[PDB]
Amino acid sequence: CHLSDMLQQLHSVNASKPSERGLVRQEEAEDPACIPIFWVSKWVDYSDKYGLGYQLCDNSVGVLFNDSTRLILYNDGDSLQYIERDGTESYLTVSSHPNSLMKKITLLKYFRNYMSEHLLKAGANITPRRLPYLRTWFRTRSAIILHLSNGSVQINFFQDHTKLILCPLMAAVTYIDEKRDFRTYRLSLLEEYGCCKELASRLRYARTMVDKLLSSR
Amino acid sequence: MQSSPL
Repeated sequence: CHLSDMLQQLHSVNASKPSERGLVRQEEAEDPACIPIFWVSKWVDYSDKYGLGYQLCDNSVGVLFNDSTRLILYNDGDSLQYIERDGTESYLTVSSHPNSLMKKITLLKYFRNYMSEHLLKAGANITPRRLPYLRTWFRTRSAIILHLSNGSVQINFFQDHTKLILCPLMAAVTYIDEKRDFRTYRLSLLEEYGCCKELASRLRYARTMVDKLLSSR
Repeated sequence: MQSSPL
């Protein structure tokens, strides 16, 4: 998961109370070497009938079907990775029109086309630094929480469109504000230099959400 | 629900 590590990193950053300082030097916590490679740019929750479909920033698409299987289309528009209930992975292609999986491939195309003609690409202004899939997700009233197979946890806030991309490997957070401006901070440096109340409260909620992910296991 | 629209 890498989730336990993220919890500890978030516990530590929140413990330092970064917004409760005389002087706050948020800019000094910025680290461009820690910019994420992957994040979810688009998603669609039709899980009550079809499943959850998503797009990653590299333009690859994925669908979590209700039978707990997953299908991903790579950004070459043809290569597929199909993950079964038991975690068995297999390679197929759209162009081969595979007997077994046409119905699921067609559903993915529906998702793909919907996201393409309806939805904004999140973090389109970010240049990034094995392809991950969506391992776990849930929605609250305030946000959607997206746990990727590379350890990343993404949190999209509904009301103001602000977003957090948390990486436990870099021990880093990327924050996208309401004006689509993005920064990448090393968490240990946020402990040292501090941050605004806006980022601080979102990191507090993030910890609750990681606690939730870990407790739902 | 879906992500933010065009």
